Amino acid sequence: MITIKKGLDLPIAGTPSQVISDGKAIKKVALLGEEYVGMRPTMHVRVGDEVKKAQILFEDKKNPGVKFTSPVSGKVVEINRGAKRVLQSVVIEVAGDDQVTFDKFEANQLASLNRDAIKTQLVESGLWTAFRTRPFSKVPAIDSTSEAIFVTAMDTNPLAAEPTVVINEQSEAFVAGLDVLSALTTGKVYVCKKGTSLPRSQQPNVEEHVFDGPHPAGLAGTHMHFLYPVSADHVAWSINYQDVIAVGQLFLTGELYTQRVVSLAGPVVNKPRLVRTVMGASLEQLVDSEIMPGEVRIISGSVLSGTKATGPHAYLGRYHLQVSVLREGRDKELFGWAMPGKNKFSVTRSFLGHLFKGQVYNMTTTTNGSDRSMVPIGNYEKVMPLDMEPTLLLRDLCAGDSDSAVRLGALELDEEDLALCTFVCPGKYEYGQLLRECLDKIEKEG
Amino acid sequence: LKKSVLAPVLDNNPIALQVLGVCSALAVTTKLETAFVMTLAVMFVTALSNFFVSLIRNHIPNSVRIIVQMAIIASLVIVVDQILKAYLYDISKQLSVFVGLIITNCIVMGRAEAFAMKSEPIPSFIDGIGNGLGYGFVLMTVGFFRELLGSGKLFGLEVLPLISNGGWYQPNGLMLLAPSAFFLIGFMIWAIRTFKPEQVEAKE
Amino acid sequence: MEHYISLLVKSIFIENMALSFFLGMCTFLAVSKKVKTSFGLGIAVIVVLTISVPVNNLVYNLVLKPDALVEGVDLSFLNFITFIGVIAALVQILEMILDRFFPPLYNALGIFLPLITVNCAIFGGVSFMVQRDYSFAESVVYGFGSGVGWMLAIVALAGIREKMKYSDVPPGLRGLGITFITAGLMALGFMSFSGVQL
Amino acid sequence: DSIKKTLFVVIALSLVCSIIVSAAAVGLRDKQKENAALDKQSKILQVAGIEAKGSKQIVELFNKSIEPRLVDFNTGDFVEGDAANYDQRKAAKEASESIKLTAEQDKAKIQRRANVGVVYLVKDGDKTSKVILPVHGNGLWSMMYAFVAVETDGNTVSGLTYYEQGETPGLGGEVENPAWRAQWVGKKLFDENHKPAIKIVKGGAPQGSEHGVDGLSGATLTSNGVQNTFDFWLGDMGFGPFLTKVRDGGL
Amino acid sequence: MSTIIFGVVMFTLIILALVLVILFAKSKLVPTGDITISINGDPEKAIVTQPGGKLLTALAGAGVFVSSACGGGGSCGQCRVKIKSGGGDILPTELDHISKGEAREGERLACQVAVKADMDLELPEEIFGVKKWECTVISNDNKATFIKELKLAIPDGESVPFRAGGYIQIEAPAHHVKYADFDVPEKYRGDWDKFNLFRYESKVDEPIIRAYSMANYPEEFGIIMLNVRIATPPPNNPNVPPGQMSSYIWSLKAGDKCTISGPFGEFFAKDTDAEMVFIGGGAGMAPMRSHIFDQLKRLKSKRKMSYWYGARSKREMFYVEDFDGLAAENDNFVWHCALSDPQPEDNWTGYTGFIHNVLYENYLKDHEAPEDCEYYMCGPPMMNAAVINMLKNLGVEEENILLDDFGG
Amino acid sequence: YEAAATLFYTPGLVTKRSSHVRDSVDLKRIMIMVWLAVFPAMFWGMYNAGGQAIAALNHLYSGDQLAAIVAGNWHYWLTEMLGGTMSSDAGWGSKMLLGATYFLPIYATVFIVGGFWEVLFCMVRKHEVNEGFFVTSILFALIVPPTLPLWQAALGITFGVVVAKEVFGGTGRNFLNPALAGRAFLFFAYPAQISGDLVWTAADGYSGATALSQWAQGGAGALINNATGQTITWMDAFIGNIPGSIGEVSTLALMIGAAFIVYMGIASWRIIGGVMIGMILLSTLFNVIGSDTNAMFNMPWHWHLVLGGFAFGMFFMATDPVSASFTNSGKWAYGILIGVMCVLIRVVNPAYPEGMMLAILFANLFAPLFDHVVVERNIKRRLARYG
Ligand SMILES: Cc1cc2nc3c(=O)[nH]c(=O)nc-3n(C[C@H](O)[C@H](O)[C@H](O)COP(=O)(O)OP(=O)(O)OC[C@H]3O[C@@H](n4cnc5c(N)ncnc54)[C@H](O)[C@@H]3O)c2cc1C
Ligand SMILES: CCCCCCCCCCCCO[C@@H]1O[C@H](CO)[C@@H](O[C@H]2O[C@H](CO)[C@@H](O)[C@H](O)[C@H]2O)[C@H](O)[C@H]1O
Ligand SMILES: Cc1cc2nc3c(=O)[nH]c(=O)nc-3n(C[C@H](O)[C@H](O)[C@H](O)CO)c2cc1C
Ligand code: FES
Ligand code: FES
Ligand SMILES: [Ca+2]
Repeated sequence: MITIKKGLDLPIAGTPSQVISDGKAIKKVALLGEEYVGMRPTMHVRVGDEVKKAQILFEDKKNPGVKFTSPVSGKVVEINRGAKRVLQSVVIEVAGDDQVTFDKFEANQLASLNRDAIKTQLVESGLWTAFRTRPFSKVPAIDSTSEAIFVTAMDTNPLAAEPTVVINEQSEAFVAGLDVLSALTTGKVYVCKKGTSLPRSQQPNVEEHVFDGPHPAGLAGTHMHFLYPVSADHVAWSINYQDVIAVGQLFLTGELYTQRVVSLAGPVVNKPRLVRTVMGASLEQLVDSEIMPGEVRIISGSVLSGTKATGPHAYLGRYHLQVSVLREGRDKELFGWAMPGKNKFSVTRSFLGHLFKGQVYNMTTTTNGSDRSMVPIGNYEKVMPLDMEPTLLLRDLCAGDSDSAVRLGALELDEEDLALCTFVCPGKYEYGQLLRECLDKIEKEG
Repeated sequence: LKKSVLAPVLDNNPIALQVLGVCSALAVTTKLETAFVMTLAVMFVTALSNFFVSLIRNHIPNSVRIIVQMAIIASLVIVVDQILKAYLYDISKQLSVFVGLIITNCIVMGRAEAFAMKSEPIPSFIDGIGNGLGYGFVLMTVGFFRELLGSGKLFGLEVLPLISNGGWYQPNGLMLLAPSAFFLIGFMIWAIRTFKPEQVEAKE
Repeated sequence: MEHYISLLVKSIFIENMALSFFLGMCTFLAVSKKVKTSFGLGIAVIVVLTISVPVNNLVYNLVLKPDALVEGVDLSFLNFITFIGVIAALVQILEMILDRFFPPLYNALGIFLPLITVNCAIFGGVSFMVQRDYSFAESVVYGFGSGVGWMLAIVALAGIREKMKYSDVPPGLRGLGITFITAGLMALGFMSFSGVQL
Repeated sequence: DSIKKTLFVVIALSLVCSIIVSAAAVGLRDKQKENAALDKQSKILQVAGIEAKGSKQIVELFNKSIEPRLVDFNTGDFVEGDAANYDQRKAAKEASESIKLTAEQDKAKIQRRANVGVVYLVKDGDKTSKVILPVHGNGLWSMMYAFVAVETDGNTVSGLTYYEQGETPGLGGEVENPAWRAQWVGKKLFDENHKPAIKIVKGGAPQGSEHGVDGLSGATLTSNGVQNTFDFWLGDMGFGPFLTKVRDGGL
Repeated sequence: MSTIIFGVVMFTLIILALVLVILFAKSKLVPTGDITISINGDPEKAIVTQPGGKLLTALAGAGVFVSSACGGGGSCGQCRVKIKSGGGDILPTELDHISKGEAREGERLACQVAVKADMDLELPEEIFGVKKWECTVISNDNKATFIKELKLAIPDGESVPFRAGGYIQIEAPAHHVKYADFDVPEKYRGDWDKFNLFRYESKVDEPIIRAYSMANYPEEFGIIMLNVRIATPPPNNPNVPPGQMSSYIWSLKAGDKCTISGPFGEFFAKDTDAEMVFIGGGAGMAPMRSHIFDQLKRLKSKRKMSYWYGARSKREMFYVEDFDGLAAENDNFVWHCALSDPQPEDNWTGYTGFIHNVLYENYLKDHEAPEDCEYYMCGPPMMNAAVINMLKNLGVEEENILLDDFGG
Repeated sequence: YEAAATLFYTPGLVTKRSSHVRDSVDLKRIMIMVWLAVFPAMFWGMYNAGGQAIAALNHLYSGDQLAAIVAGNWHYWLTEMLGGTMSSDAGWGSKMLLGATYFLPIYATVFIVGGFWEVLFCMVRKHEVNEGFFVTSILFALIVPPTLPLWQAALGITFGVVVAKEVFGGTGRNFLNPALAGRAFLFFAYPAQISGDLVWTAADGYSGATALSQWAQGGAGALINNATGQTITWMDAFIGNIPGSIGEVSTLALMIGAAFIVYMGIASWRIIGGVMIGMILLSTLFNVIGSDTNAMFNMPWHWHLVLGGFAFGMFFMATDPVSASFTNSGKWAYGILIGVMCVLIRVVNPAYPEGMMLAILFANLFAPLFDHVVVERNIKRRLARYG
């Protein structure tokens, strides 16, 4: 039992009810081209050309061999390109049920498979893009092998789902995916979970570790820091639990598994709950007639690290297992900075809201204040459980310093790991973007 | 001709650009008389040393080059010191250590290494004169400001009447202390690099 | 032990070689971008000063002191040349000893030795010693303390200049002007030990 | 054989440079000595009241009117020696001809007192009308040196001057202020009972007092130094017995 | 007078003691043994020289010369030496030119490496045959308003083996030059006299060295072909010394000879099935002609290719007949031109305007994938910057854009 | 008017990226909370200045001499005109008036000049005017004697703002304390209006020592108030009925004001505890070794706390987030060095009656070294794959 003591559990209105109910019919899916880190696509489809399930839509130039396949069958209707012809999404009208099928095995021989056979089947089916590597949070090369694979069987994000509710539905697929992963990994598999009981794989290669505390703890970065510290020499892969269910279903049935169970919740959702959906579903079609009237923001993922789902990016991400909707706040307040906050959340104790425990806050999307320089009153240390000096590393990221940030531990971090430091900043900085800048420079100077 | 003389005043200044020469500038600029005497001594020593190292530039042994150059520089500085203690005794008492520190002053040795070893005699005297001119520009500006605002006198002549002798001025105490010279040279560098942006350093 | 501790603490803090006496400000203000390089240069300065000051004390008291050689002679005009020659020769011999006998210590601190072959800090230390008429042990302690104070000052300046990666300095003040102003503020801080008569 | 060239060049250069250096340094030695002495001579002339300007006039008036002599601090009796070349500071430093003071005797924080001191008897004609006593004591930032001119009676003061003070230019360096120095003319060092009676009054001295002078304003820590200087030097370990002999007669 | 003798004696003796102790410490504490440098680790030939000196100096003494423009000081940074064991410390003066990659490959810059001990380095195999040559000038006719074509013929009829796009170092002794020496045909002598450039003059009194790029593919033998631009003083500051080497090459006529040294370069095309786009203008027509002619005639390549040129007027463009022949013999090749300020006499029926605008608007705007092609670029700085920015905005990677900078 | 309208109104903006919900705190609230915390100290300082001045005036002059003194100074006759009284039986209101006539002109001058320099720099560099100058101006106005000239306050705020802060980049981009740097400018430059016996009781013709200057001359027996004639008890220095700088005297009000900004998380309890630890250790060591000639060698640790500007500097000026150390392990060493240097300059330095700002400037010089030591100890863990 590793107990994380420094963190922050955001009190935000609209916690979902952990009951799975079917979702509204979806007629469009997409693959958001700007979420894959360091990708430059080679398109294998043209607007108006029919596709199948698990048919290649584009390919990578910087990562030769990694194929990004369609979630469902239908017709490509839109290929949105933004500024500098950067790919934004590939929208597919849902029609038909055709699909590309692969080889199917039994539950027994999943662990005795060949590593290269597993590699090629995952690459062809498109599930290879479920993996990401620390450092640099990139899809692994099809040639490389890792000595530690981290399965994330917990979810502590604000308004997140309950992994046990889902895994109790397909324990068979979860165990099959864990066997396949233990056959794929050179060293070990780390299933990171909470105290509750989960299905267990009978392999001596799979080890279950229990984590506990507020939420910096649900992130795979804390797990890697505490179980297998990563660097330029030691690289570790990370997959979530629904993708492991998908891997198990693939290797058991021979056909790609595209169904998901996401949590639709927020302050302005009429009835929060877990809703079934398909990979890459259209959020505007998923969440219509389900939000309160007014002006809201639809987010793909949590409020800490998500993507604003507007227009061409208004589809579910590949690595996001929830939707968050909350009202946009733009009111100018008379002395709002000087009002005693009965209804204002802060990690500081300068408002009256901290005196009332068990309170929930209907939070808008306003940035309380304006952009200013950093004055370290000590908010970053209160939300960083890792073994780093937060203020110095964040100043090294701000100052555009790559070597010093790498010495202070940038190679262990993702944009999700600095979301709380961005959250609690008085100067309204955003450290995920600066971390991605430094990591891009480090990838280049190699 | 003249441009080789006047380049170190602004375009390539010792104290402002080629950092060599800060130690005596921080110290002997309290009084304009000591600043002037230091300027003259540095000009004379640098010029004569460059001339002699140029005369013997070919026959200096590479193994003990530093000894052979320090011999000439230290002899010139020793002669200058023995002449100062005879005819200007008050100035030397306030210049006590920095008269001998002209040997380890960096201008005198940098001009002897970078120029005098590879140039003719007549241009080397001129190089020394020009570098001393820039040195003295800095010294005289800082000394003027410090002695005016800190003691109300210029070259020992009362200008702003102090309040102690029936006047209206109360002199500053920092202009006679350590930090004021740093600030004055920093703001002088700012003013110089405002008019000449080619000297502005790069962000990296 | 009461008298030698006083000299050490005095030379380190009450009269700092760099911020109180203004000796060596060229390398002080130039080689102080990194704490690593400043530490190495400070160690080299400590070593050279400790080896240099007592040897010059010996030479002075043996030859150059008035009436030391024969009665009625005063060879005190050779002070400058003798001191600078001893300092330069010691620096060169130390460079060669480190380069041939001990390659690691040479690659560590000998890299900075060509800079302090003729530095104002060491010559000023020897000059202050001949002024104050220290004994051999007092010269050793004074040299060690002066080197330690110089190292402390330059390491502090390097730490400040590394903290200042977050600053936004005007273009004309970028680099040398802001380093001058920083050293001025450091002297303003170091003026705490002004009245202590130790 | 490259050694011959470097040896020959180094020897020729050394001979030339050293001939020049030794010819310059030895030639100007007496000029340097005269320039060193004339400063103290001019200071003593200023303290004594004689007006002089220029090196020639200073030297002439000093050799005319001032006659230095030696005095034994213990008994206050003149000692035989070359007073013009006596170095009292080096004498006090050297252990053979100086005594150490205990903390209860060391009022002025000097810690060392020489045995024989020098005094400059001002004289017009054969008669001596004044005596100039050098006194010194520690201030706050440095040691302060003085020249007090005591009249023939042995009590009255005719002028004071600090030539070496080294304190803050406007708080405690006001010991070199002409007004504060003119405050001293007319005070009486000893009371009717032959004890030190010079007092530095904090707050200004009563108008017309004979024993008290004003203190420095903003500087009580270098007015303490002056008072301790005078208390020690007018005592038993200073010019006490000498001033007693002067008062009795036979200056 | 007594002190003068002691002063002289003591000064001399102290200086002797110091010098002699320095000499004794130097003689004993420096090995000064001879080192053998393995030019290439496996070949048995090696350089035996005293430890003192520099790597580039020892190499130049042994005859191997790298294409550096420094001569000491690391000005430009062309030298590349790969040592396995030798100079241990990597110097900050070369750390600017070396990244984290070659720091793991083990390379260094030649001027920075100092010979102190036995080292073994792996020079590139191609450096062995860099024999310098001296050849007679055949023709020096003016092919453009400010550009003249120079030709030299190699003895033994052996055109030095060099890939298309390489460059030679040509060097000359001192000379006195005036613009009344060389021939200027009337077509360009028009503007020449219109701005009376003959008022200029120059006198070089020291040897000089410059580099120039070849405009001939390997299969053409015996001849060395190149286009050289005159470095006419900028109208902003005219009184400055004119282009010394340019004016010298211009003053050169038939019959005289100069030194051509080294078949080395860096601007060589990559070989895939990726469409090629050649963007050149000004004096940079020479490497573009070299590349295109090589790819077409030598390799008989069929990959889709294009060539976009830039000139102020029709009188400035050249090799027109050659490129028409190439485009006629190979249908995949297609080339165009563009004039900034065309003239009335030429009766122009071609694209006019800046070449980046012309190329972007006409060709890549409708292209299904503007980032698939790979672009080769060489010319004036404004053309370079403009086309670089246009391609970046279109989305072409920096990998595809191979840029050659004349004097940068 | 629109430039000030940035202060009265919230900006009314939204978030653009990853953290779609932001914390409610900003820099404005932090700076205004630190500005409001020194109001009890400001008010008690004005009250104490007025009361000390009235007591000293009534001790020296009487009857017809008082009238000629109150008609000579505009502070006195302006109090008499506004409604107070300069007699010996004036209430608490006649003392706060006389204290305000001293404090408010200095605060106005400091605010105006510093704001001019700050607006000039932010205009030239095209930024927005920032808070955190409110704190600098109020602290500078509160750490100076009541009898300071206004041109000296202007020069000092100019030096503290331009050189120490604005030259480096602005708020949060400097390494030193602006208010203490300005106050140090006025102490070494013009040192007769900020030292001595005649600058701390704003009475015309009153020379009287403070308490860390009466202790150095004769010990705890020498602590007697000459204006009133009675001893300076411990509860006098704690409550604040002692002469000195304007807003430093009341340790009780300073504690009341600092407990708030320490509770809220704005001030550093680590730095405060470090200062207390260093002071207690060094003062107890001095009391243990002891001396005969030096009377400061026997001042207990609880007398060091209430005398001079120790509490003001420990609470409000040694807790500057930008000048201090950025590491939790470095903050302890920062505070310990501050307290140690303060006690050292108090005891073994004869020329300065206190060193609470020289200590803070020293620690400002040396804090980045502590941060460096800790981060270099942290890097060695990461290389061993245990961090
Ligand atoms: C790798 C490479 C390949 C090249 N290939 C070619 C090629 O194929 N064809 C070609 O024509 N050129 C080519 N060049 C360019 C050519 O080699 C030179 O850049 C230059 O044109 C000739 O050298 P130069 O001796 O005249 O230089 P310089 O004499 O140093 O420069 C001449 C010009 O510089 C100006 N100038 C110099 N100093 C100043 C000053 N202080 N103030 C004002 N103006 C000044 C002169 O007025 C004159 O216009 C190449 C350059 C490089 C680096
Ligand atoms: C609330 C903040 C934290 C509170 C922390 C409390 C820590 C207290 C530390 C106690 C240390 C010793 O406590 C302190 O000892 C010294 C010397 O021994 C005593 O000192 C006493 O004796 C000495 C020696 O004769 C005298 O010079 C001195 O004047 C007298 O007060 C102090 O009166 C006492 O306060
Ligand atoms: C607890 C706290 C204490 C502060 N103390 C000071 C101070 O003593 N002097 C000052 O000029 N600014 C002070 N500031 C304001 C701010 O920190 C100051 O501008 C920084 O030093 C950057 O300029 C303080 C701010 C906070 C939040
Ligand atoms: S003056 Fe000391 S180094 Fe140049
Ligand atoms: S050209 Fe400068 S290093 Fe080779
Ligand atoms: Ca002393």
